[PDB]
Amino acid sequence: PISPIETVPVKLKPGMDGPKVKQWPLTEEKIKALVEICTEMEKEGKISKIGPENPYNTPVFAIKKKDSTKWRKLVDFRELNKRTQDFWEVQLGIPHPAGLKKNKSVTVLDVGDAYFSVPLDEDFRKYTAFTIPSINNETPGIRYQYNVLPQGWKGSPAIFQSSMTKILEPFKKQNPDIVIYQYMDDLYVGSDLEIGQHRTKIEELRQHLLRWGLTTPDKKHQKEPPFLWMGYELHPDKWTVQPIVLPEKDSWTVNDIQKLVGKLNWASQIYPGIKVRQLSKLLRGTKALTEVIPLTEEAELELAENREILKEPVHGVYYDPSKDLIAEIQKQGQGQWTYQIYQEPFKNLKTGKYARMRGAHTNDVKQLTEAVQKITTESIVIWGKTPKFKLPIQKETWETWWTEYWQATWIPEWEFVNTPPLVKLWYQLE
Amino acid sequence: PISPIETVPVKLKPGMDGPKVKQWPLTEEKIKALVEICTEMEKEGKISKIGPENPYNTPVFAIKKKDSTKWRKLVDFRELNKRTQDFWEVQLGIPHPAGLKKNKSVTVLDVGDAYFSVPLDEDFRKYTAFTIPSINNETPGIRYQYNVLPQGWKGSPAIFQSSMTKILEPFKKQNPDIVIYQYMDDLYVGSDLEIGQHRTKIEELRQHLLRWGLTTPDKKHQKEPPFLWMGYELHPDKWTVQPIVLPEKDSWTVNDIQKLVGKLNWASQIYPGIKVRQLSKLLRGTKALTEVIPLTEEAELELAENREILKEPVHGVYYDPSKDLIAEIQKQGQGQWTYQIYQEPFKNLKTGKYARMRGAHTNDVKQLTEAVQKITTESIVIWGKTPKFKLPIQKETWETWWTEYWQATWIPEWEFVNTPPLVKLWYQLEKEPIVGAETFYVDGAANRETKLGKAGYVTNKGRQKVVPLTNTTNQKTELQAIYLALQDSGLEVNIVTDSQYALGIIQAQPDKSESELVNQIIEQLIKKEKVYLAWVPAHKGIGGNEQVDKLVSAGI
Ligand SMILES: COc1ccc2c(c1)N(C(=O)OC(C)C)[C@@H](CSC)C(=S)N2
Repeated sequence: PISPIETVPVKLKPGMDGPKVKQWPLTEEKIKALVEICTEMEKEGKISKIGPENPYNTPVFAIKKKDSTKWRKLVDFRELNKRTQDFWEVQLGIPHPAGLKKNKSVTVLDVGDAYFSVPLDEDFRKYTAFTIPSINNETPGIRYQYNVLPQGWKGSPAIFQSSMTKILEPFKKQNPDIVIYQYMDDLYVGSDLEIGQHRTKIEELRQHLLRWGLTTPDKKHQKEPPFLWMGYELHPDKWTVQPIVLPEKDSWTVNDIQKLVGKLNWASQIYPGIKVRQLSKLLRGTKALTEVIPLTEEAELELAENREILKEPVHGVYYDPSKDLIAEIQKQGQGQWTYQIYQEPFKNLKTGKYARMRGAHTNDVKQLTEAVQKITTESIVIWGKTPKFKLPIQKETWETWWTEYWQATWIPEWEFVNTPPLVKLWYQLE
Repeated sequence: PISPIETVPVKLKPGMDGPKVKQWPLTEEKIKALVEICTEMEKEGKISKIGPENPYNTPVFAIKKKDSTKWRKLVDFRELNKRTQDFWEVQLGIPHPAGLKKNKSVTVLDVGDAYFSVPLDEDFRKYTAFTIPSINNETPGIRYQYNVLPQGWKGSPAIFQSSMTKILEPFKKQNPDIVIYQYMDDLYVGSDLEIGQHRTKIEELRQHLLRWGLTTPDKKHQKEPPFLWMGYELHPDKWTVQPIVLPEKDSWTVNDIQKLVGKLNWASQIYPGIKVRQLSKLLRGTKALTEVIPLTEEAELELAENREILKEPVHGVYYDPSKDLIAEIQKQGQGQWTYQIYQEPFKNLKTGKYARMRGAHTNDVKQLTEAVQKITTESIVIWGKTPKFKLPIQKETWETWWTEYWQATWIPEWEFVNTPPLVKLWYQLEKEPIVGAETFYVDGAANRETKLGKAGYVTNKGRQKVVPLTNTTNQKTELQAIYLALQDSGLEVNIVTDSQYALGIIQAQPDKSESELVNQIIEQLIKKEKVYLAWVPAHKGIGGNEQVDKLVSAGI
């Protein structure tokens, strides 16, 4: 059904033409799946095949977001966002409720399908062009352009903002002590009431939503060992830590002292004014390694006083919204990895430790991808912005396997680290 | 004959206007030869004389090829191409013969001048305008304008393909099984029907096309069964590139080596083992195509080694999905590795090579995995599938590696295989400090300007030593110091460094580097029983560091 509803004119920043992005080659199953999807969406009037007159493009992918049964077509709108929305980050930008982070418990749920009923500006549709890749270039690429609002796109929820707000009010009214943020096809809901009360409160919103429109928060189900049931349930009541942790026992031999000093010297670049000198003095004598040398007098002053500056970090806690967040993860012990988000080096806004149970699927890539995904949500909730990721993985590698374990609707910007840092410790930061 | 098919809408790059080039006349026999074609091209409707209105010019070249019998012209729309909007990428890559299916009969149709049958958008025609003055320029109104897709123009290919895609659709469905492919002026049709049932269908396609407006004057299959598609030699069950000949000179240039490296690179597809390692290593100098680069004995021993291979024909088999895919890789040394992908053993599907260039000294394993990747990648690009890996690596050496390395990876389904060039980690730097072993506090440095360095050490039991070095770098010194430390030590040793850089390379565990020093160090590492490496800061560091550098400094 072609809706006679009026659309909002989408014009980007001049001096910036549409995305002409290369479509990554996909697996056979993945292609057929996209074809399936699109063919039905084409009937539905949502998308439309175009001609050569449309030179623009966007990457498409195939995900298994639900619980890994059906395929979700994921669109890499990263460029278009840049290309339009960074000027629609102001024009009709959704503001961030700075306490959502201070909140006790939050939940995330797909609200992507919502935008599908609503139509997309005629003179702009061209920019949504994507291509389904033919295997081995056998046949010409399959080209469609969106006619309605795009899922991945950041401009979509911006337009639907008006509609969404309205469709929220009844719940918002009867339920005041609940925050609701809309970053993309996801709605973040926060509460200070406990689990039981909260889940029933979520089901309420789900019901409410579903009542007030075919806006369908996709089905609740279980998975991992201690069985879950509905939505991605975060808990920012504990979103802070000090992963530093110095050796509370191993400070007896020369090497232990030697190694110690170096980490401390790196810490100097972050926490200013760390006294290492008095401690590094009882080393100078070129003494043998493994020699159990007991710690001196003035040397102990350099530890205990700077071991408490490690448990109380304050300086430029500031966050520049004019600048972007940069999160870099580094591979640590088998199951664990460690992330660090900063906007200007050493000035670390958030520092955490990820760790998936070593046994379930001891896969290297899964782990990272999983990390990034989480690391990202952590950002939105706290800042409403996706970080550029400095990835310790081969470009080509990632570009192959990421889409495999990608259960998210969004895709953050990324980069790849081709350099080994001394930064990796027993418990490391940046 | 003009095709009725719907023409796509074309505009000029925003705020731009079309070409206006009132060309310099030529009263030559060429000017008559022009109208000979035109006032016979308009008869076929390809072009049309337009009125003295606004239509602005585009230069006509009345030329003809070396005695081509049929004097044919051509308008060069160089400036028009500049003005016209952007279209979709036509040459989005070509299909690779490596992943095609076995076809009983294949046909190829000539779609040249079919561009000339497909029509051009009406609100655009005016831009392809051109005039041509004859005798005494007193008859300028010989102004024509294109109605179809102009040869050489920008839209021409992207539109044509689209129109053809459009056109073939009803036909592709009245008989789904038969597949068609198209590119430029070629039409590679193919199916598994008996020759007669097959050859009839072709004439059917031909009439269909001819029913729109396109033409195939070639009575049947005119292109000989062996095909030269993009150089490749195509036959019903095998593929290669028959013309694969590279001449032997004696005093060649960069210009000529580039073509060599390229023709050799081309051959890497089916011909197994081709190495362009030393062959390209030399081109690295600042480009000037006309500069002669004298060959090395290595570069000589590589070409002839390749010539050996390239002298004899070897073909490639086709893809059959029903069968699983498998790829095998093996090391050739000096960074060179080679792969082959097959289904039926020794039924070579395709081959290729990887080499870690420029970025020197790296682990053998990282290479193997970097290799797998290219393959993994290239497989999806072709078969949309990832292959089974047959590779010379002990499962335990891999386990330990990813469990050791910093960067993340994932090698899919793989299995072991034996071949003398086996990949393994020869040594491992000790995790914890060795107890009984001597502690070599080490330091190295150089006067960057003078290039004269001094490398050396000091030990827990005052075993000092400092050795001079000239025409070396500050880093070369840093490594020299370790090698030294290794030499003068026993079987197990503990070595400490001031340079973070120094540390890296050793931890990286490379092998067979062209760097003479690194090899020496490697060998020492392999010879050793245990080696604990430690790192402490360069300047403000003590632990002996507050003496080892005061020991290796002299000059400025
Ligand atoms: C001797 O020529 C061939 C032998 C085997 C194949 C082809 C040609 N193929 C093709 O696209 O033509 C060119 C671009 C290679 C198609 C059948 S033609 C549709 C396939 S699936 N295998």
